[PDB]
Amino acid sequence: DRQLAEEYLYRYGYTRVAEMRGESKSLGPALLLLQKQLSLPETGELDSATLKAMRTPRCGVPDLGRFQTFEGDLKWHHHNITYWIQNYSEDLPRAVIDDAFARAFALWSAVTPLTFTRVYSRDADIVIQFGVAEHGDGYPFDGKDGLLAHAFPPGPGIQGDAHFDDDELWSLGKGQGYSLFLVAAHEFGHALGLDHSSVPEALMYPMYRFTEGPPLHKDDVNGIRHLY
Ligand SMILES: [Ca+2]
Ligand SMILES: [Ca+2]
Ligand SMILES: [Ca+2]
Ligand SMILES: [Zn+2]
Ligand SMILES: [Zn+2]
Repeated sequence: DRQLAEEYLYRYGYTRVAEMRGESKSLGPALLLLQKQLSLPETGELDSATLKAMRTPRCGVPDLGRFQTFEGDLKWHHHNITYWIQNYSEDLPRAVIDDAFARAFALWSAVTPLTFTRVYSRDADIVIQFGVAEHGDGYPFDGKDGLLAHAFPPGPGIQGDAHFDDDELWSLGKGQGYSLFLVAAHEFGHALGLDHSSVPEALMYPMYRFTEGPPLHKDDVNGIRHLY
C-alpha cells in the first residue's frame, strides 16, 4: 500500500510540490496536499479514504503541475476547433464511437464560443487516439484500470490531443465497461484548457464516476467561462 501511495503522489504532482515546500521526506505533507486537492478529509495520514481514492480509476493528467513544459498560453486562439478520430477501439461500433465523441464536444460547444468540426488529417487541432502501454508520446498507459485516458492543453502538435487507454473496456457505462462519452467529455475539457476540479461531482474531477445525469456541473461551466 505504501508503494501505491508513493507512486500516486509522484505521478500526479503531489511529491514535487511537497519538496518545493521543504516537506520532502515523510509522506504526510504530500498526503495532505492530495486530500485537499481531492476533497477528502485532511488527515495527512495514509488512511482508508485516501487509499480508496488512490485505487480508484482516473484521468492520467497530473493534478498539480503538468506533464511537461508546453508552448503558448494554453487556450485556443481561434473558434473552429477541428478534431481527427485517428483510430478506433474495437469495443464499440465505429458509429457509436463517432457519436460519443460528437456528443462530448456538443456538451462543450453549448457553453463556449467554440465550434467543433470533424476532419481527417494530422492538421487537426485535437487528434484523438486509442492506444495501449507506450503509444507514441512518452506518457505510457498502464493496462486495465488505473489510468483511463489523458489529454494535453491547447496549442500546437501534441497539444490539444486526447488519448484513450484501449486496455480498458470502452462502452457507454451501462452494464460493463467505462463510458467513452463521459471520459471523452472530461478529456476534451483538458483539450480546451481546463484543469482538474476539486468538486467530486464535477465533470473535471479526476476520478471516474459513472452517471446517467447531465455531465456538466457549475464548476465545469464556470471554469470554461473563466477561460474564454
Ligand atoms: Ca480495441
Ligand atoms: Ca493537437
Ligand atoms: Ca489503464
Ligand atoms: Zn483529467
Ligand atoms: Zn498519450
